[PDB]
Parts: sequence; structure tokens; C-alpha cells
Amino acid sequence: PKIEVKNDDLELALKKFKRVSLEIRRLAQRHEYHLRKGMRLREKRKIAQKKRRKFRNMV
Amino acid sequence: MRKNRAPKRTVLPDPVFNNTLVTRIINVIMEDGKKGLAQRILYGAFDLIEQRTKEKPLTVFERAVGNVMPRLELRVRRIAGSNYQVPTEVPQDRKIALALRWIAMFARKRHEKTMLEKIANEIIDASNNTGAAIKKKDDTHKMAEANKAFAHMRW
Amino acid sequence: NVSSGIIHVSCSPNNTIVSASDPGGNVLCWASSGTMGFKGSRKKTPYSAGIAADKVAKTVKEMGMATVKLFVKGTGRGKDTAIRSFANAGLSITEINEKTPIPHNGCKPPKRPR
RNA sequence: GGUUCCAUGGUGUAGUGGAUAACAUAUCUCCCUGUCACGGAGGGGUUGCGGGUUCGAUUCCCGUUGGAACCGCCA
RNA sequence: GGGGAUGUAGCUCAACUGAUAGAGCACCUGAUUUGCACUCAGGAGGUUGAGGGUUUGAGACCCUUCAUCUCCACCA
RNA sequence: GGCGAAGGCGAAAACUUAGGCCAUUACUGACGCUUAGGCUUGAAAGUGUGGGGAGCAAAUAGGAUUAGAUACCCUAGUAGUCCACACCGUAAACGAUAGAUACUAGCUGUCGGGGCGAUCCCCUCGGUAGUGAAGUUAACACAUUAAGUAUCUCGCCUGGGUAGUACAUUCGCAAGAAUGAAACUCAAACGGAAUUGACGGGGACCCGCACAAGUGGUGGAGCAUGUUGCUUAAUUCGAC
RNA sequence: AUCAGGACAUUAUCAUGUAGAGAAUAGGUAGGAGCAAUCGAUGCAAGUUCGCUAGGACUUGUUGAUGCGAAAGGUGGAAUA
Ligand SMILES: [Mg+2]
Ligand SMILES: [Mg+2]
Ligand SMILES: [Mg+2]
Ligand SMILES: [Mg+2]
Ligand SMILES: [Mg+2]
Ligand SMILES: [Mg+2]
Ligand SMILES: [Mg+2]
Ligand SMILES: [Mg+2]
Ligand SMILES: [Mg+2]
Ligand SMILES: [Mg+2]
Ligand SMILES: [Mg+2]
Ligand SMILES: [Mg+2]
Ligand SMILES: [Mg+2]
Ligand SMILES: [Mg+2]
Ligand SMILES: [Mg+2]
Ligand SMILES: [Mg+2]
Ligand SMILES: [Mg+2]
Ligand SMILES: [Mg+2]
Repeated sequence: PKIEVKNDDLELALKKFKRVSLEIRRLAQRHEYHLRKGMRLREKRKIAQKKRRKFRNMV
Repeated sequence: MRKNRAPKRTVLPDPVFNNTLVTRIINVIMEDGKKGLAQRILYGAFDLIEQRTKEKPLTVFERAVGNVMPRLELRVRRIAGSNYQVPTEVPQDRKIALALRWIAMFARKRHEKTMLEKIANEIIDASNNTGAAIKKKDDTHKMAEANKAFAHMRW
Repeated sequence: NVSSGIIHVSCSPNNTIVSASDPGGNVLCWASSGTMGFKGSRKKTPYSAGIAADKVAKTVKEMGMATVKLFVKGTGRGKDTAIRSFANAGLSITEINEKTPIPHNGCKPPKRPR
């Protein structure tokens, strides 16, 4: 997950790096705990439903 | 849970050296509701300060009290076990208040003679950064410096 | 004695590690929250991560490098305090690449404490 | 019948090479709680019997009780 | 018997081959707990075994004793 | 979101192979639905033999916490989790809703085939969802994928505890599975839905010397007064 | 037989080097009391010595005709060519 600094400013790098790390942290923390396959599908289905319903009202 | 900010009573400019702070410390050394007695004791100490330090009493008092005055305050915040402390910047009004409260408490415990000379020695002893009030200010400051890490989380 | 190099900064949820290394292997210096003097639970606080970065930044700057590739690691809490620590030290941060181990569904993770 | 060990507070156990006896539980008083348990503070309570040595015995010595542990074979 | 060690605070041990009397834990007070502890601050506690000499000076260097620790040989 | 009757199926490829949807000027001409008995499949755990074992972790050991902790936390850790061949045949195996057939407003999505030809969008035929009236229901709710109007067939139910227990029987190497009572006891049941409160170491909001910030006290001492206990011929009675 | 490595001895290598005080890094003794000048002054620049981060000596570069109060002056246990 390389992001170039562009050497024009520093903040901008961290403004993109905050996003990249958050999506990175989701899977990093997911492959930290063992749920049964049924429970694993439940959290996958749970996140999709949250994101969907949230996306409906900003569109 | 109150949503209301308390009012503040006037501090009054001092009646001699015209230095407000004298009235506050007078009220601090007040005991038994004696305005008179407290004034006499305190003013008498300035006559001894003249006799001893050969300098202006108001200047010595500001140099002692302003120097004893602390900067950081550690507020106790318990969650599960013991309390992790939080250093916060004290407002200016409260800043002066702890110094005066502290000056009197260590004055009424010295091995000296009549509290007149007792309090006189404490004020002259704090103008040179070597006393009992200094140690208290040093101790709370060192705890805050030790507890710099937990300053970001307050409540 | 080298101009460019790599600094791996691993941020575990319980501790942190900052390793300054040559562009390929062969670390030149290292520091950690334990070596600072913090012990027990305080080692996992962002302030400690910043403190560790400051000492290692100071040591390696006297050794004399300018361009730094920052291999950020871990999933702790002080993952950005050490990054900002280097920036106030003034080293030239060139890349902000992240290399926290991610699995592709390999190995079963431990059980959940409850 | 014979030989070794033990007897310390209310209960389980340490010490003492003569001058001195503690630990835990238990007990009592007070915080603690609607109340009680748990928790906190403080308080208290001791050498099996006898008989000698010593200025002085729980300790050292010889006997007498009680409780144990060992043995009591060859024909 | 021969060699090698040690003695510094209440309890262990650093020193430093000569110029500091120290570190840690026990004891005490302060911050802090539901407690119990952990943590944080301060403080004391020494003929540096004795004796003699070195050096301008010593606990140290050397000599000799006292005590304990180790060892390392043993046909009355 | 897709597929399969269910369990289930998600890196890529090859071989073998199952079912399904749409249009049929083709063909057979009732050959169809259900199914006691029977057969096949059937999550995970478990069994037997032989391999495999990185990670994790029942049993087990230790450190914590605790009044106690054989548990929740942490460090280790065997069987097991994996493969091949043999068994076991149970699950909240759930859409808690057997299969088949015909009919009954509508609206919004999404997927596949077909018709048009940039998609997008429109129509037709089906699968999978949401909302929704008549209708049904004790209510929650179902509502063209019915729990609605009706038909066929199979399986199952007859108060609660005893009890899925005991005996007999069948299967299984084993644990066990299937089948399955009674004596005795109760007036109801860890019955169903819904309502008003209370409560929550459930949330959201708002108040008071509540906490916080200060001041002066109490608990330690002497004394005054009241109470508990004890005593006494009585220590009159009540307030706890 | 050969190679490489460090053990410990060295042939042979001389700065090192840090009581106060003293102007001073005082390693101990310079025999002593002025001495060095192509047997080359003096100058400042670079590196190194080790550190008691003040200072030390040494080398290199400038490099040329008087330096050396580390002779005589200094204090000190230790001392000035
Ligand atoms: Mg875990
Ligand atoms: Mg009370
Ligand atoms: Mg016989
Ligand atoms: Mg299985
Ligand atoms: Mg155990
Ligand atoms: Mg483990
Ligand atoms: Mg097993
Ligand atoms: Mg069943
Ligand atoms: Mg509905
Ligand atoms: Mg019945
Ligand atoms: Mg049955
Ligand atoms: Mg029942
Ligand atoms: Mg209700
Ligand atoms: Mg308060
Ligand atoms: Mg009282
Ligand atoms: Mg009392
Ligand atoms: Mg009464
Ligand atoms: Mg009554």
C-alpha cells in the first residue's frame, strides 16, 4: 500500500493514509478472530446491510 | 446537571498597598469570623518584613506568592482500579487561590513562635524558592510531568 | 553514514517497535517503549509511541540520513503519533506504505476471550 | 511383651540448645451495607502430670498418663 | 595441612587498584485503593571486621590477626 | 445475489456428471399426485485401521481474580480439527410453515431466458425479496412464494411432572440411535399472544449540597442528654 | 604439507597520561638553571592522540628568520632549558 508523498506537502499524505489504514485495519482485525462459518457469514451480511442502508440516504 | 454558572462576588482592592490579593489572603487566614484579628496578624507581618528584609513588603509578597503559584492541576478520575490522573491548565482566578490557601496551611504548622512571625517567615522563605510551599508545588508538578501521558483523555 | 534508508514502525495493540534499517536489511539502530523506561500498561499509549520515535529519530539523525521510507506496521492506537514525531524531527518522509500482515484465509485465529 | 515419636490458645501447627513463645483459622469491638456474607480498623487469648539439676525449667534429666508408629521370629 | 576467598546500612551486595562512603530490598511518612498490592515522591541505616604501616590523604595498597565461606591431599 | 430435494456449495485448470428456465406448426396419448413397508443421501461431534500434523484447542499443568474458582483472563498443552477406506444417522437438520393442483387487488426492487436494437428503459415467461386491501388469525401477523377460497395423499397431536425414563425388540465394535409406557402425583403447566406497572451491573434527556471546589465539623478525650443490653421490688409505656 | 583466525611471549615501534593549588592534563625521574637556528625561527590552516569534552601531543598544509616566563617567573606531594 505505497502512497507517494509528492514532496509538495506532508498533511496530504496523512489525509490519504488515514483512509487507506482504516480499510486496512478492518481486514487486519477480522483475521484476528475465529467465528464459526455461520457466524462469519453473519458479520459479512451485517456490514453489507449497514453500508447499504447508509448509502441509500446519501444518494 | 446544573446547566447554570455560579456568580462571583467582588474581590475588593486592598485598603493599604492597593493590591487586591491582600484581601483574599486575609479571608484565607480568617478563623472564628474575626476580620479584625486576621488583619492585625497579617499587617504586623509586613512590619517584621520591613525590619528583616529591608525591602518593600508588597514586592516581597508578590514575588513569594506568584512564585509559589502552580501551573498544572491533577484531577482524579477512577475507572476500575485506583485512579489515573489528568493534568489540566487551571484558570487564573483558581491559580491565585491555591497559592494563598497553601501559604496559610503551611504557616500554621511551623515550629516557630507566634503565627505573626510564623507567617512572616513563610512569606520571606518563599521569595527565595526554598520552603514548604515550594515542595508542595514541586511535588504536584512532578506528578503531572510523570503523568503527561494520560493528559489527552480527560472525560 | 548512509543517506537513504528504511524505518520499520510496528504498532502492536500492547506495545510498539521502531526499527531503523538500511535500504536492504541490516538494521542500524532500534528502540521500543520498554527501553524508554515505561513498563506495564503504559507501553500501549500513543504518547509512549511518540516518545520512542523521538529518541530513535535523534540517534539516527546524528548518524546523518535525509531521505526515509517509513514502513508503517501494526494495528495499535499510537500508529500516527510516531509518524508525526519524525516530521517534527525534520527527516524527509518519502513514502507512507503500510505492511501489516494480512492473511488470505490462512491459519485459524485464536478463540475470543469473553 | 519390647522399642522409637508426640502432648504449645477454642482448632491446625512453629520455635526456645536455660533468661523470649509466635502464624493461620476461630473470638470480640468498631467502619461497611435495607440487611447479611465477603471487606476495612483495633482488640484480645497458650507449654500433659509428677519429681530432681540451676539463682531461674516449656526447653535439661528420670519417672507416670494419653495418642500413634514399629517389631514380636527358628523350631 | 596447602591454596583461594570474603567482612561496607536492618537484610543481601556494588564498588574503585588510592581522592563519592554507594545500589537494591526491608523500616517510616506523603500521593493513591472497595480493599490487597502494584506504582509514584522523600527520608534516614554504617571505625567499609580488628591491628599496624603506605600516601599529602583511606575502607581500599601491603603486613599481621579474629570470624565465617569455599575448595584442594591424605597406609598411625 | 446464484445453484441443489435437504445437509451444503466461493483461489485456477482438466475429465466425468446431475438437475433446471424459455420457445416449440414435432411425437407418444393420462403414461399423473401422494406414499405405510423398503432403499439413497444426511452439519458438527464420536469410533476402527493406516498416513499427516503449520496454526488452534476439549482433557491436563501453572500464573491471576476470588470468601472459594475444578470457570470467565493469560502462558503452555494431548486427543481432535486434515486425507483414504469403513461405521455412527443425531441438530433451533428452521421459512419452527409436507407434497401436488386451480383461483384471488395492486405497487417497488433484483436475477435468468425470449422480443426490439447502444445501454438505460418497455413488454412477455419464470426464480428470488420488500410494501400492501379484501380474506384468515386468540393476537403477533400471513397475504399470489398464503398462515386466503377448495381438492388428493402422507406424517403427526389429545393436560403438566414422571419421561424421552424403565422393560422388551431391531441396528451399532463403542458411545448410542429407533420404538416407547405404566404405578404415583398436581389443578393447573419454565402454556401462547398482548396490556398496565415495577425493575435492569439497557439506552436518551433533565433535576437536588449529590459528586466535584471549599469551609467548619463528627468518629479519638472529658462532660451533658437519649437509646440498646444487663440488673433490680420497680428500673412505667411508646418511638426502632 | 598448506592456508585463516585469534590465545600468550616478544623482537623493533614512543605520544599516551588529567588532586586541588599552580596561569598548566603534573605519567614518575629531565642531570640541571638557559637553550635550540637548513641539526632551520615564527605564523595560522587539515587530520589524528584520547578525554577528566577543558586540554593534550603528533602528523600534514602555509612555510620562513628569532622563538623557547614548562631556562630564569609560577605554585605544589609531585615542576619546569
Ligand atoms: Mg485472544
Ligand atoms: Mg457505625
Ligand atoms: Mg516356620
Ligand atoms: Mg465431522
Ligand atoms: Mg489446576
Ligand atoms: Mg496459547
Ligand atoms: Mg478425542
Ligand atoms: Mg429431531
Ligand atoms: Mg407483511
Ligand atoms: Mg399423563
Ligand atoms: Mg419417538
Ligand atoms: Mg420440564
Ligand atoms: Mg409488561
Ligand atoms: Mg466534595
Ligand atoms: Mg465523642
Ligand atoms: Mg471511645
Ligand atoms: Mg423504654
Ligand atoms: Mg407500635
